[PDB]
Amino acid sequence: FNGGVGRCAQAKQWKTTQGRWPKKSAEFLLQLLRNAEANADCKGLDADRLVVHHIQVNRAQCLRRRTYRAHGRINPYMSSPCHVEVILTEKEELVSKATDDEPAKKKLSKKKLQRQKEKMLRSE
Amino acid sequence: MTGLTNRTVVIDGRGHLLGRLASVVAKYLLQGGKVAVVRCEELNLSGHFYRNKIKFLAYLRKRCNVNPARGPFHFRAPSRIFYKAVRGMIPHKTKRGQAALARLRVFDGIPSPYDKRRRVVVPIAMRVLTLRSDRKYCQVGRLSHEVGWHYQDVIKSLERKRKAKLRVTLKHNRELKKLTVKARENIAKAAEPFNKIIKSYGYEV
Amino acid sequence: MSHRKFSAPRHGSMAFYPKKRSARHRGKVKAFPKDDASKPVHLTCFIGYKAGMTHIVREADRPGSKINKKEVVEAVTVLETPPMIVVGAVGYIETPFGLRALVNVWAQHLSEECRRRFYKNWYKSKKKAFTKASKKWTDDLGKKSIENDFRKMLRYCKVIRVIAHSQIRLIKQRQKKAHVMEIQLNGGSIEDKVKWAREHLEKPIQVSNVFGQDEMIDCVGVTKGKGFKGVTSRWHTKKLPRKTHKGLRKVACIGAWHPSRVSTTVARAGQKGYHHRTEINKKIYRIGAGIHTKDGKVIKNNASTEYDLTDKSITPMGGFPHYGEVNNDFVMIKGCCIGSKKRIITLRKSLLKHTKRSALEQIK
RNA sequence: AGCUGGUUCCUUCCGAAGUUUCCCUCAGGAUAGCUGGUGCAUUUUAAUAAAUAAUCUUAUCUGGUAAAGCGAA
RNA sequence: UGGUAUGCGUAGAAGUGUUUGGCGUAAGCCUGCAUGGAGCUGCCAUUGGUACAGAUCUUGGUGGAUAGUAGCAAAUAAUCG
RNA sequence: AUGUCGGCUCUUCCUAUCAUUGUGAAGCAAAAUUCACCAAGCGUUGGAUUGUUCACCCAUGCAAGGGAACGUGAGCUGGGUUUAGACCGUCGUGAGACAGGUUAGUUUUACCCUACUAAUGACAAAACGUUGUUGCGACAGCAUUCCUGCGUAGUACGAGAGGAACCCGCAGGUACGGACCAAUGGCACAAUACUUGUUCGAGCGAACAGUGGUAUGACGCUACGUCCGUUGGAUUAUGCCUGAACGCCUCUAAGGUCGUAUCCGUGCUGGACUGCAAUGAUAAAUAAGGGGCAAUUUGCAUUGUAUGGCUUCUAAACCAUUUAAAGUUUAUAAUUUACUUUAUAAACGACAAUGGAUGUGAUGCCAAUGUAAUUUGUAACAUAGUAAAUUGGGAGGAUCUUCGAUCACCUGAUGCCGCGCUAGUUACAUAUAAAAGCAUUAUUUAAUACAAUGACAAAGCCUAGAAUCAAUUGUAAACGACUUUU
Repeated sequence: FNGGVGRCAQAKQWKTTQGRWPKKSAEFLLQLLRNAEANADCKGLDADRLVVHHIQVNRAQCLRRRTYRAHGRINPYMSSPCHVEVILTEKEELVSKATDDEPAKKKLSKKKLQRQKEKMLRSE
Repeated sequence: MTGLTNRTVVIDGRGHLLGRLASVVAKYLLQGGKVAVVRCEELNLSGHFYRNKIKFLAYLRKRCNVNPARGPFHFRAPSRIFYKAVRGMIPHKTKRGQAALARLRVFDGIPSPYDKRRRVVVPIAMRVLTLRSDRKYCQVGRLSHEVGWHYQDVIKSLERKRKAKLRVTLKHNRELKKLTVKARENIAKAAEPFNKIIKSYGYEV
Repeated sequence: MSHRKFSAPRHGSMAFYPKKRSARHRGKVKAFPKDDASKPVHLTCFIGYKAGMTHIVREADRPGSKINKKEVVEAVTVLETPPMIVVGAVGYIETPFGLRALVNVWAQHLSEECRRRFYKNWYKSKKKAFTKASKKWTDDLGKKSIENDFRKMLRYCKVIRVIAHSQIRLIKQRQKKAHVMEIQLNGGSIEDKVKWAREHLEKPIQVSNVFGQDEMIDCVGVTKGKGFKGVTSRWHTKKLPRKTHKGLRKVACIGAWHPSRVSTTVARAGQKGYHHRTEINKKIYRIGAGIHTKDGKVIKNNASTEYDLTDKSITPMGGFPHYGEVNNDFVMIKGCCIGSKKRIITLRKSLLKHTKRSALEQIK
């Protein structure tokens, strides 16, 4: 939601020219992080290993005002409430897992493996 | 190198007519022959020095007035003039054509590893064969310097330096070539493993 | 199609556009007086700093001017030119694409303000540039690195330039950021150019060697940057008469329905100032000796003429405004030089031999 | 409202006209011509020609243009 | 809507989301899967307020402009705390 | 609903060129002007009146050429034209008309997109990361203009009257453009003083009069102030050589010379966002390890090559050219740095040949004496005849290039693994090969070979950055950014 956001030096950490400090938004995300941590202690989840793995913010139903404008025009002035969503998770150890290989039978195929190995010299 | 046939064909731009060479090269790039063209200052274009000078001057008149940096690049170098001639003959607006341009390398005054390489002739491109007797012709490097090519002076020194390394290698090559033919000839008759294959070939080598 | 009807002179020359803010304060020469074999093995240029402007008086000679035997009072510039330290040598080969540097070779000891350039955060920096390159000098020398690099430069390199470095500490400008330039050695013989450079490592070269009183010099600076400004100030378009609805200081007419096209050539609001510019044929009044001190404490007679006798120095009462202790070797230049207060300007040898008899006057 | 705008699924097959006349007609109709559909009567032009329709040719008429004429009106 | 398949159906109807599978030149159809909760459909005839993209269409909703660009600037205008 | 005309402002081009450059004509003697050419690079103005382009005048300057985008109303103005008020002449019964005069009469919107002007900048691409510093110059734009005085000059030239303000050379200014603020000038620090009105009891010193007024007025900005604006080639116009057509002759047909304010570079300006080069440090610090040479080396993996060893491949390599009798060479006799130069004799006499290979340092597909989706192993003869390793020193090379703290060559020394041997002819033995298949191509392979890349745990070498943000400068600026900083 880039424009007409001017520019801040301090977003060069994130490699992007355009930064803002939007204080009210940051406070509400803070509250809900602390709620989730409080919930985490109740479940007996490890405090150190909490990483945020999901935040999803979606738009809530607008509250309606209307301001009254030049030449008897009325045009809406609307507030934007949010649906904020957060999920915290514990840091997991590297999960691998394994799959098959349903390969070869045949005419040149039996003769592939078996000749190439058996009566074939394998140079180092 | 590795190709359908040779991935590098080093082509001598000497005594080639500019559009004749450009068109045959354009075909070769589309075919996947990946060619390098060297000595584009030695490249010739028919029509008197003066006639070419005025033709080439007509484009710089062409200039995108609003921002001329969107506007037509009037490529001074003989290598880049060759490059423009090939590029126009190729559909360079397509991604196929981009591949084909990348297959092409263009150098004025044969550098790096290309000098111990043989500069192949394209005989259709040859000016001496195709062009009629007593017809005056222009040399592209002369034309280049008029339209503002800085490096006419520069390449001439670099070419002379190259020619000198190319002279000493030639001299030793010719000396070596004598001594290789005697070393075949003297062992040849002296048993028969050279008499067997040469005279059973017996063609004319 | 109405004409201009009165044919007018196009406000603002197209040959300084497109007016974008300057990248490098260390002015990049576009041009050097070749290397005409025979002559000195001296640096074409020096980096100086503006100390400002003094005002001066001299008798003017030129045959047949009627400025003859009458004094003329002339605007002045005063540039702080403290002896540049040669710290390196670069040699360039002409290739058909352009001049390519092969080699930069460095003085064993690079002295802090010469290192400061390489760093934008000095107090967090470990200062470890150039530890390992100075360690070339510990080992074997030119049999593994240093003279092998220099030899390569002798072998081909058609043009040799010397990396020369400002003593900013001598100027009480709070910068500390001494400024790097490459300066072409005009010197007859390529081989001699490198050799004088090897010798010149960690050695200072004074202003006096390259330059002489009443020599023609070019002064090359970035200009005064002065904001986003109005169309009227920038391109020198005539201010629309006061009857103008909603904003008198524009350019009225971009142009013409056909072509459907804003031309560049139309006076627009965009950067007026911060531009590299070379102005050429600025004469030397004086090369001023900063000198100093045996037991009798000099800085005496820097503002001195044979006619004044009155000691002191070029320093105006209350040290030059914004700049100003000005303790040093100076080049006093004939009066208006490109570049603001506290700025880097490179002083240069004139490209060509001025028969323009106002200089060759030896003025006193 | 003879005007302007819009008119709601598809496929198949055939397929126009801006012309005639009259009209306060001439931004429109009616009317004729062109169009489709519905078929009907007979096929030697039809179901397992000695009857034509309309294009050449031929035979038989017409014409005042091109050209020619002005020492033909 | 008349008739009918002794039609289907809360053991999941209709509705609807749907890289389920397929049919038809198409109009369009069926089916799977998920959601669902109370009713519904095919065929033959029978009637229409019968199928939409538009009409400076209507009515409701929603974007880009723009999480912010216009601006929220006249009467100085606060401020310590 | 495509915003009339002019004037203000601002753009670029065009010539059919008035001036300026370089030139050809002249019934051009000089001066002067006229004609025509290459030429639009550079000028072409300040006013009175008109709404006026147009027009008409005045004044200067050598000269006050003409056109195109009915340019240009979210640029202005709204003056003429062309609304609603209005007056008058004419006409009309009247209303009302008039393309007839006259007067007053709302110029709305950009914050989108593009263009443009300025301002930040990411990713990857990787003909070899990061980051910083330093550079190149592709490409685009492009600019200096004109006069006068002195001088050539009372001369050339002219019977005279007059008369080259004429290039060399010299000084100044003009017009244009770009800088710079020292002086000089301009502005106000609401600085300092003074002053009025009011208020703080008076006083000091202030406050209020939305900067109270007034005089002066700095850091700073900025003028009308001052300073600075390069130099060649190509060649047009054109004047010309040599010389045929046309025995001759001729600036032209061939060949050849000089030659523009042109053009294009030099120069001047942006700087290819990452097009490219050079160079530096190359981390993270140890209870750690991290990166680096990794081009590496191993299990193993990925991918290309050749794909049935291999049914491939090649950065030595047919010159140095005017060029269509132009020309590639050898040898003898001379000559040279140069297949250069000279005389004799020949020769591939743009043939067919030749153009693939002489694979032109005689490659391959060979080694393999069974040549292969096994490798051949082992014996003799005689001829031709092969070589494996290491270290030191002296000099040399690099044009967008696969490692310029790299790769050679030569010369000397050290010793001894004898590791390989090949071709020819000939002996001895054998696995693959018998891939079922009579239709063997079909879904169409890979042991191996070579080249690159990888990285799980591990292994074998080396080395110990900074950038950006905060804070900071003012040389910088709307904000990023720039320049400084600890």
